[PDB]
Amino acid sequence: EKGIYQTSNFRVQPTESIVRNVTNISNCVADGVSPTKLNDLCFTNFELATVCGPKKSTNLVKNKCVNFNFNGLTGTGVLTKSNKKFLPFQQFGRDIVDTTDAVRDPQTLEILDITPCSFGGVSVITPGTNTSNQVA
Amino acid sequence: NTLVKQLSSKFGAISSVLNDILSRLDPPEAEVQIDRLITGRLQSLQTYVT
Amino acid sequence: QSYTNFTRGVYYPDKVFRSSVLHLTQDLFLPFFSNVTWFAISGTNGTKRFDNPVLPFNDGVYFASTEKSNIIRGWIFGTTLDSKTQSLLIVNNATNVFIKVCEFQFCNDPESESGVYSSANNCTFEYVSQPFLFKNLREFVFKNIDGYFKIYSKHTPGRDFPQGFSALEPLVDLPIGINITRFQTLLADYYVGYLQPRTFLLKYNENGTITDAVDCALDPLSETKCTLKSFTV
Ligand SMILES: *[C@@H]1O[C@H](CO)[C@@H](O)[C@H](O)[C@H]1NC(C)=O
Ligand SMILES: *[C@@H]1O[C@H](CO)[C@@H](O)[C@H](O)[C@H]1NC(C)=O
Ligand SMILES: *[C@@H]1O[C@H](CO)[C@@H](O)[C@H](O)[C@H]1NC(C)=O
Repeated sequence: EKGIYQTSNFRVQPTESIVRNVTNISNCVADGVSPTKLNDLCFTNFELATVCGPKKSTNLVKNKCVNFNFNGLTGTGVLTKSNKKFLPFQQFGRDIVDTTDAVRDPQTLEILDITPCSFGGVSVITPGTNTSNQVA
Repeated sequence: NTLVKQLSSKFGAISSVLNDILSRLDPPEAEVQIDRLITGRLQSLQTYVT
Repeated sequence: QSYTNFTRGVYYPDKVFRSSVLHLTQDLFLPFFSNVTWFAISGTNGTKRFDNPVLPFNDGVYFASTEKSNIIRGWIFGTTLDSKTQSLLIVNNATNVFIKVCEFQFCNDPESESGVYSSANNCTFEYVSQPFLFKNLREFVFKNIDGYFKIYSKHTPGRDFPQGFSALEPLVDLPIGINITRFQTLLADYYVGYLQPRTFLLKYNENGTITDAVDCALDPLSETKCTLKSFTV
């Protein structure tokens, strides 16, 4: 029938991943968890900082929806240069509802703001199928 | 604000983050922890809508 | 000597940046208006210039050093503190801070240029960091968790203690699985209090510096402020 209907949701997909330099228990590459592969996890001390399993570092991608992993903190979002002033101790930023909105880059220590990649409702405007099959 | 804060709740789960559950547990166990979180979030949405 | 009017000892509970928020957190903190022993007690003004007493280490301890001349040199954290077990020896050098986990009976404890040497046997960890160094207050919090010894501090450049609020920053996080129940302060004055589990409302400004705090259990108004997550009711 003629009208506007909400049918789904649009999301922007990430196009690439970011993985962020010790190749050597502390300050070593490792090699609670029921899978047999523990090499993709970073273990604080195992008790889920250091002793993180092997991974290959990548370049830092900005202004695009990307999948990031910064010393075990993972997520999907858009990384931009931050205007926030972190203390040298602080590694992550949080919002008023306790979600992550900033990280420091493990290498070069750049402060990056994380904006989620855009999403929203899908609404279809239909003249009615008894009139036309063209929709907006 | 309440609705978004409830996403951080564990509801008795090992972790409130689905990616941590999938990364730490073999699927037959991950499904149990995920289902627990599904129940918690779905109840939160039903409460919000009501 | 009881010095109980104190309302200092707040520290950053984690390595997380927050901007213009009030964060309600349950952690180990020095209660506001707790009894902070004022060290008449110190050995150099005690009997024959010696015997600074050994204090308990209950869950964690707040310590502050008021000596602008840097006479105070360090701490030993342990249990028996008699070489039977390892103890954590933290000594402030003129150019660095040197942390050892050796077992020994004596160090400074039996005028100028007092010896600082000990048996220093069987260390498994050692750390070296930056030195601590007109009046300034040097505040420290020594907190234990299973597997770690965390030291928080703030060196604030003061005769009168009721100065403005300043939160302590983490100084070092030592992954030392050491059982600590007693500790001794090595002098060659002191404000020492003990931490308790408490909920605090911490005010973070736009730059992420904690500027104020409410101890929820101190009084009814602090409880209302915590309930509403506001410093204004
Ligand atoms: C290795 O990591 C350190 C972390 O501070 C960074 O400063 C350094 O530049 C990194 N090495 C390279 C080659 O980028
Ligand atoms: C620490 O030492 C005390 C000594 O009295 C002992 O009672 C306690 O059980 C010890 N704790 C651990 C975890 O070793
Ligand atoms: C943050 O600190 C800098 C230090 O120079 C200061 O200039 C700036 O105004 C501060 N911002 C706020 C919001 O306090």
